[PDB]
Amino acid sequence: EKQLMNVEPIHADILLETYKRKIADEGRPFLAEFQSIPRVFSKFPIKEARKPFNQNKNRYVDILPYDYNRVELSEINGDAGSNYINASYIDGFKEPRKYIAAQGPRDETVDDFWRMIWEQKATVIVMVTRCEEGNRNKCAEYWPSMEEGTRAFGDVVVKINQHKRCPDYIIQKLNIVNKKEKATGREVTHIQFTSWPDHGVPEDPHLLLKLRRRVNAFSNFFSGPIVVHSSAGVGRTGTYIGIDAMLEGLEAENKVDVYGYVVKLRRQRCLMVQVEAQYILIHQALVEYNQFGETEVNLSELHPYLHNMKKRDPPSEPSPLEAEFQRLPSYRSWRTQHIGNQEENKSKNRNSNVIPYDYNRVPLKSKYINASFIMSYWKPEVMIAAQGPLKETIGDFWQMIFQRKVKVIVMLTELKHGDQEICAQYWGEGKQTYGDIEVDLKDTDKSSTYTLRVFELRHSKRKDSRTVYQYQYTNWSVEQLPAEPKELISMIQVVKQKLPQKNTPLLIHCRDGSQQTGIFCALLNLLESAETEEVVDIFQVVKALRKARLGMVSTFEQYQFLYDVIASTYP
Amino acid sequence: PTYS
Repeated sequence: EKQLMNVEPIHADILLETYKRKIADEGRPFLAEFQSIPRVFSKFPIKEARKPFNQNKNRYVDILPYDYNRVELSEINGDAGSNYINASYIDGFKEPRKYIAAQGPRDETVDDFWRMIWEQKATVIVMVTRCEEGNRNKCAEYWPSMEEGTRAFGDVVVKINQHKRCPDYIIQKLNIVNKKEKATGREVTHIQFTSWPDHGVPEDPHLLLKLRRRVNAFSNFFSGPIVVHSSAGVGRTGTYIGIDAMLEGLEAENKVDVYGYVVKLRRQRCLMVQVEAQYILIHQALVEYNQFGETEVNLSELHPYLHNMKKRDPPSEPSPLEAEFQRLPSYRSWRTQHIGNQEENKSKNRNSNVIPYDYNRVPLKSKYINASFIMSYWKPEVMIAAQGPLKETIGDFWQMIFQRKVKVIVMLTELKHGDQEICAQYWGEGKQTYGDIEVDLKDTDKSSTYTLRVFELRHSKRKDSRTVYQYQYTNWSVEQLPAEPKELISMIQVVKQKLPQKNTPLLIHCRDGSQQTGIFCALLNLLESAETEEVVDIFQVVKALRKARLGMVSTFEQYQFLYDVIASTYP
Repeated sequence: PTYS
């Protein structure tokens, strides 16, 4: 030990604010709290990691395993130092040696990596990194492409059975077996998180509360250690363990000694949590989870779940669902919105207090247009949530759908309510023209549900005609909600099937582009993970929208509606 | 090499 500090272990309640003050003024409290924890601990000898026959086995000499808790390999007689591998056993909130902090194997080390997985009887590998970063290699690829099917590393034969590529991580299902040994194949689970930058942090803390949700779910048929590794086996990896461990700690004592725990970590493995940001990440991780909890229902249980989520027993009280919706932290004046509020540009907003955040408004190649970028399930795919153009922007509207190369447009409104215009009419029967571009409606197909108009677009630079589809859902007043939902869904079938997957292809609008457009965007995203995972986190999906535009799902009616349709369209 |  040395002289660090004595930080008071945060209790649930005060966590939210403790956090708030701890971060104030570029979070210098945190900075020091973190700057006090030593890189390494000089007492714990490190004499094996430094031997010569073992120096090619490391990736960076900056990070070396302590001698006392270093993971050892079966000594292969003859081969000098054939017991060393860069990896350290890590203790959890309780379970001692719950994890194994491993440095990403080197090509010169792949074999020794799979040997450690066989010997320690691990059945869960948590890879938090990418093999390549900055045209610099961070981790050798130690597994068979789904295509080569099987590959043996030394005596360890690894056969892949599944490769499920999700938005942030890819989950593989491997089967290993030692072949110079009658023992039988074991079921290995390998998650790879790809939305986590070396030396840095992910886009949102929920992404971490996410893979933690996933790993704590996998089978560990052998009570073996959990292999967590990145490039050096200290940064992102140690950070992960931070969240995981400290989250058990919360669910148990309702307090968390992050500072303490990280020290315990820098005591088991050199410079674990390596960044003030990663340090703060663990906290936000905790704050966020404690704050909103776990809101991700699986398709298996969606129906039963919701039902009770709706029952609000003492009727004198709200429902569990309502509870949730009320937890949804609307991001009021969340970020800068100056642009949309400039003099001349104030007359370009159908709805005054529905201005895109300066942080994502759509640049009008700048120039001002009241539409903003909305995140898509598959990142980085993106949608454009705009408002019904104004007869005084009917032009700019088209210039946007061109520059941004919009393929399909979705109109959720009518053209007006008797007198009151709910939208302009950016399209005519003729060959309408606006600025450097001219539209030309080619087909107008109406159905009892929605009506589809095919446009052909061009600018004086002819022989480029870009066909643009517009779908117009009628059945949906800013009063009621989708009258016949089942068809609002089909509306989405055709829409998604007219978009070419993985280049902004889509654009969705309505009066203000938040009112109904919110429910739409929310559905597209929930429908996607609903297909690619069978898991649905309506809360977070909505929490993201609110974070992008003032307006999305603002009423419980709408909120509860997401649950209804997601549920009813999956018995 | 070096991790920093």
